[PDB]
Amino acid sequence: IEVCNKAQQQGPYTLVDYQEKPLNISRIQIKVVKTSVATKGLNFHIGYRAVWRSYCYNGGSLDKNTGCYNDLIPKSPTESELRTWSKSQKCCTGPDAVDAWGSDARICWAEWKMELCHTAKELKKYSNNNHFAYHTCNLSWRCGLKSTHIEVRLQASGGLVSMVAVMPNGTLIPIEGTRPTYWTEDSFAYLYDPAGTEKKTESTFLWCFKEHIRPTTELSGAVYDTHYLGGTYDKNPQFNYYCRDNGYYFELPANRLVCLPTSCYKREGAIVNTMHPDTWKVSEKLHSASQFDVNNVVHSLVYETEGLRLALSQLDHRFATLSRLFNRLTQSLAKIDDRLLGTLLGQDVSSKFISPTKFMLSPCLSTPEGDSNCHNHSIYRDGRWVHNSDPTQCFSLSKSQPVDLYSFKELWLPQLLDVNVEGVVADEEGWSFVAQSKQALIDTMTYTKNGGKGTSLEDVLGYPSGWINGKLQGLLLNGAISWVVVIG
Amino acid sequence: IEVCNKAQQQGPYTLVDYQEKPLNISRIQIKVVKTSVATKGLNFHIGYRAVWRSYCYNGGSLDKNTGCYNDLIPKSPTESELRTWSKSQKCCTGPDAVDAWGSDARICWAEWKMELCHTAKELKKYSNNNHFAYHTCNLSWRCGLKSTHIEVRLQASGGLVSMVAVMPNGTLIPIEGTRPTYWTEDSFAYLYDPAGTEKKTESTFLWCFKEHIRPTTELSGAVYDTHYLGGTYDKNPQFNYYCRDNGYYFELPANRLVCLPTSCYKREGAIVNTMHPDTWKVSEKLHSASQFDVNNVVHSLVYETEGLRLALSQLDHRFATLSRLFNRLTQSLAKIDDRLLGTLLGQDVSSKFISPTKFMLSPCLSTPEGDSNCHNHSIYRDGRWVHNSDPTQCFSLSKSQPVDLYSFKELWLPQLLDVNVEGVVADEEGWSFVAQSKQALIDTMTYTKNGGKGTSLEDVLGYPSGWINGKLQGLLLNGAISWVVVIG
Amino acid sequence: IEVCNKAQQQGPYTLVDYQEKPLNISRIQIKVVKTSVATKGLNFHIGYRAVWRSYCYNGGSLDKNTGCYNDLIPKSPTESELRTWSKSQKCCTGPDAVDAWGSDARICWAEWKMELCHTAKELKKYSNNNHFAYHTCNLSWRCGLKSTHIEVRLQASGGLVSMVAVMPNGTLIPIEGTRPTYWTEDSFAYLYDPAGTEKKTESTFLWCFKEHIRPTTELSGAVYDTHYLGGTYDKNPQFNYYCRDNGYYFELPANRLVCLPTSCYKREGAIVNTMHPDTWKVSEKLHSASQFDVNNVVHSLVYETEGLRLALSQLDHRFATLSRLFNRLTQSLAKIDDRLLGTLLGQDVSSKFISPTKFMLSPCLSTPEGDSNCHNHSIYRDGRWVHNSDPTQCFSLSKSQPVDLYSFKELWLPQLLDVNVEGVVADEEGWSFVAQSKQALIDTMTYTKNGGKGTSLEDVLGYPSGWINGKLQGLLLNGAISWVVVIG
Repeated sequence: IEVCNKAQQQGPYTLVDYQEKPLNISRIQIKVVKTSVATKGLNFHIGYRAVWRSYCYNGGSLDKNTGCYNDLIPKSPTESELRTWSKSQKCCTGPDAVDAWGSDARICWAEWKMELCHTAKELKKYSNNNHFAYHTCNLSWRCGLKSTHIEVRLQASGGLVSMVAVMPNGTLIPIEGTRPTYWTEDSFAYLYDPAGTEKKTESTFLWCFKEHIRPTTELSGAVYDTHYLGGTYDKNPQFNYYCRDNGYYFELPANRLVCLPTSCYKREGAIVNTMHPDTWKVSEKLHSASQFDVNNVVHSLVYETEGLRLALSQLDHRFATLSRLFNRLTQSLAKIDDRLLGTLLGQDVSSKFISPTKFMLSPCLSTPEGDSNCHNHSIYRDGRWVHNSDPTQCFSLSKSQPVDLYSFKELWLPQLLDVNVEGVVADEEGWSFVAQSKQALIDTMTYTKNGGKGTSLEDVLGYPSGWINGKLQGLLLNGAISWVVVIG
Repeated sequence: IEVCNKAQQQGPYTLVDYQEKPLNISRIQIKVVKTSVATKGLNFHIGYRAVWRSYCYNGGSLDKNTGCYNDLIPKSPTESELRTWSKSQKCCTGPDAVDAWGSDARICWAEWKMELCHTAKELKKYSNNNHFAYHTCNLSWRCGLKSTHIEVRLQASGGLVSMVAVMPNGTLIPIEGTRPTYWTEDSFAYLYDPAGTEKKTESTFLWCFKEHIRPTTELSGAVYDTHYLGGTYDKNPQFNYYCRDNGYYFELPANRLVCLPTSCYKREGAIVNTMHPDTWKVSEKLHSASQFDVNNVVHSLVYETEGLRLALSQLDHRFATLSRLFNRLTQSLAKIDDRLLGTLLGQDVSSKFISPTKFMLSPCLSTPEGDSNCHNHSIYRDGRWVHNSDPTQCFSLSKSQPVDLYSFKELWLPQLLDVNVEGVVADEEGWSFVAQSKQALIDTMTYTKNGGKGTSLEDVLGYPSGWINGKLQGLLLNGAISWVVVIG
Repeated sequence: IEVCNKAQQQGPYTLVDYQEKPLNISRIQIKVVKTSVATKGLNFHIGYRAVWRSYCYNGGSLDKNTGCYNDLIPKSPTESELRTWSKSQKCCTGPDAVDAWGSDARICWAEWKMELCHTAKELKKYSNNNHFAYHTCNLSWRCGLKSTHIEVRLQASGGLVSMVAVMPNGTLIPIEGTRPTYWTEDSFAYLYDPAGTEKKTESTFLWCFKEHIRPTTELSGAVYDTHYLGGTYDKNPQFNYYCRDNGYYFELPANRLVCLPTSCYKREGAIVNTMHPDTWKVSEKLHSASQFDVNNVVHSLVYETEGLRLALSQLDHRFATLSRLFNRLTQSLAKIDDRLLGTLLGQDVSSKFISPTKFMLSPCLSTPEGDSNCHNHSIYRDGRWVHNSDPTQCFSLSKSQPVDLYSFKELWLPQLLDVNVEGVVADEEGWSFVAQSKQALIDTMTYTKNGGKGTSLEDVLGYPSGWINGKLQGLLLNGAISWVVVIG
């Protein structure tokens, strides 16, 4: 048994996120100039708008013809009058007046354009028609639909390489480039304005490492060196530098803008080494004559070797602490997921834990792929393949993209949806259906009861005494009464 | 709330399998000759068969004695006439004729042997008895039971060390050695034939590394070197080579067949180093006099050190990307599995997440082991220990084997089973019972209803109006009628 | 389909725990003197007790006044008479006699102290009152409440730094320091006695590594060396040693007691290097003049480099075997947990696997925090936020502590609870509610039936024929009978 219930409940705990502890093996630093939109990059680059139209002409009930257009039609232009919106930076609403008619009906039927900016202007959804044989235009010029009230979905703020300038773009679905951020906009037009967007332009050094470029030959089926076969050395060598920044390990070139997300560095070039003035003279002109003194070079190397050794040691220890917790993670999650030990072993089998240390393998084997999820007998839903009752829900299974779980650049877009906001204890779920309906199931077992004997042949059909059969017996008995009506 | 439903559904994604990116730290290559059964190794080594017998003698109803043997008896010989089956390579079916009698009854009762091969011969399951007081032999010589229509279970094709020759064996349950593969066979005999089985015998170089063998002393409680205490050097040293191949890291010996699965190399020996002609002269006769020139040796080493440093850097970065995703994997799977943080911490406790960052520890402690799953009060099934209703299902819990999750050599064998093949949306499961019966539970809650008030004292016993009690009231009332039969 | 059922069930398997395989890169050993309470440290340091009192004076029914104190009051002193309990080492129970009265009532009302030790003395829970207008003292001096019958919860046995001496403390909730172990005690007092507690005091060498301490400057925004800018060397350098022991990687100081759990070493100092007598002369006075001979130093380094290279190789291979099994672990657990790929990618989205290789992302976005789990509309329970029926169960969500999943020092304390002991197949659970009630749900679907047609308008209200309505029809019909009582 041992259902450990709650009396002496402890203090709450939190699993702290991983903090990077880079090894101290770097010896060379460069001079770079970081830039960052990110924080001081709140949202602005172009715009958004929205348009309502409501022109109508109430024909009436005799002249039934009223073919009018009270509709939610977002006429969406682009950066034409944005440099004038930049002088007001708000919602320029056109004619909010309604109920035009006849010749001067160019209020709710005219050009859907923007002239007068208001702070928090909105719509009234004009629909009132009261002019028989005349026109009732109902354009309130809808205003106000922004963001998701917290950031904006479909992208985050980043920079892109543009030879020299850093683009505030990022280019996925909806905007210039295509890039939505903190709070103005959803679509194309004008409502998108400075709220803190700048470029920090710092100056850091970016601890790094170097790599020599030695030409190679491909004689026979091997890879020699094209400097060791002939015995000649290399004049004017070239190196390649790899730098490390926050959670990032990239390759700094001579003069470019290597921007993976949101630092988008560019190099200046100072190169500050800290090994030894005589090991920085050997590893720049590698196999030359030079003037190096051995007595120092064979010293520094010793030093360096020790450091490398120590580095390995730390890694080993860390690797151990990662090789144990994983082994304990496949012994407590292999009891829930059946095909967990039938994925780590390559083959396809199903496990079954009979003992808390002993499991047993049953070979639930494999199936082909390339189908369309509608064929003779099987479909998926959650993980595998057992009975339902045929709603015919094909998906057609189009072609997919790679995601590369380790190196990730993927975000963006809404689907539908509402929020998960605050409180009132009626709102209880977990991860899936099984905690979506945990109260309902408990209610079912408790109230309905497993039903060992209670449901007494009630599951037969839909005619228990049809109610009024008993009622008609009742009426006929009531006549038996009356007593054959007191003896006729 | 926020149940994110589906309107703007994205493109399908796929998690790509891991691609190896070995570090460029190797400097020595050897000359090997790979061999591979694997692909061009389809199935063949010996055989399979199956036998039906049906000799009968219909005594009749008066002479009840009919003790005959229409049975599925697979008489299974071994490699006697296989070299003749290799001249036809098909199912040699014996006498398909039936209904023998009397003296010449040696058709369906005689030696169950194989003579005439047919392409797709099968059985008829002869059972017809029509000869009263005579014999009705019913041997169709059953033919046709092969594989699982996709590969063959119980093994895959590999090679084994046989001094010189590579065995196509692999030796687990059923065959020569014991090794079933692509498609002929299940059991012992003859039906198993060449379908593409060859040995490729390629020639690769297998990037590798070396290790020196220095003798050690055990003075006091330490481990010295038996070359540094006395100050003497080593003449004619010996090295040990470790090579790396596809997902494999093994130790190449002088002249052997080191075959871990399915490449089973063997060495020729060329040794092609790419460090320097003067560092390959120092690391072959280590502490000798030699003729090395310092000016070059202290250069190359510098080079080498840089490379090693760079290697560490890459590893560190990769390790970071593995130390974060794991930390995020124990914060979203610790809400489903209760005893997940009570396994990673050594002790036994149960977690409870009250906040999406805060969890709370309850100490569901430990139990002993060595039981037989039937004792006073607890059993297991899935993970732990709470109420059922006693079917008495002991397992007796025999002794187990180690699997060593990291280094795996384990496969093989069927249990029962059917296939999971194509379509029709009625077939919906996941991983366990909880998606085995997801439609049934939803149907239960919807149709049956939680039952707050509906089940009105119906769960009492099995006698609602016994139906005909109302019916008998009805009959007696019908007599009240007749009207006491119109006033007698 | 393919529900792989069980006919040919294999041998049971066990996932073996991780065994450490440290790399052979160490070259320096120290001389330490380990100590260990741990095994030969069974429990003892001070004590435990418990006290019952039962003095009463039965007034009766007329003189209702009986204000007496039969109570479970554990009067808990501390180490006063423990040095006398160390001469008997058992439960010293006071006066077990009861039923005192009048002036000589100092038996069950007097000082609750300990005088006479008995082997397995217990309580009788005296409550019998029989003396009207006299006193009935009922003190049995309760004895016997120890441990949890297996170890003692709230701590394990460890040592703490006390300048020189090793404390058997560990200091969490209940005892000297505060530290409970194998079996005597729960609370403060006397019952806690030697059962095998000693200190082994071994002598090991603890393979280790060194680190040089080079001063650094902070000119501009870089980190130079304060020995390379001026070109001067360092006299009398100082090193820092990092040692590795069982699953532990710590830093050994000059003369201290660095005790992380339960070895609590302290250093003696011998330093036994195995590199070369001339590389141990270069790396002690680093940039000095010395007397080193180059011809040997440039040899040993080569050797060392090879070793380091080989070490990296092994790590790489191991890292590969950890980078694959993880990738296969997020492709079979992402089908159960919805927000598993919406945690590894940083952003918040919900996955949906339509194909066994293809998944689809729906953006279930984020919520704020800092709440008290009772606000307008949402609460948690297991993982997320959907409907319940309002029990008002606020938690108030106090502040939490960090746990640092990798480096763990955290244990201790009970809550409630019972044991999970032996057998009888009625006891079946898994990890949560979903296997807490797996038999009940199956019983529900089977017995109650999904209810397509059976529940025939029975879910209306609580009045089916109110039973006796049919009964009263019956009585009135019985009068119709009697036959209007045989024609009046």
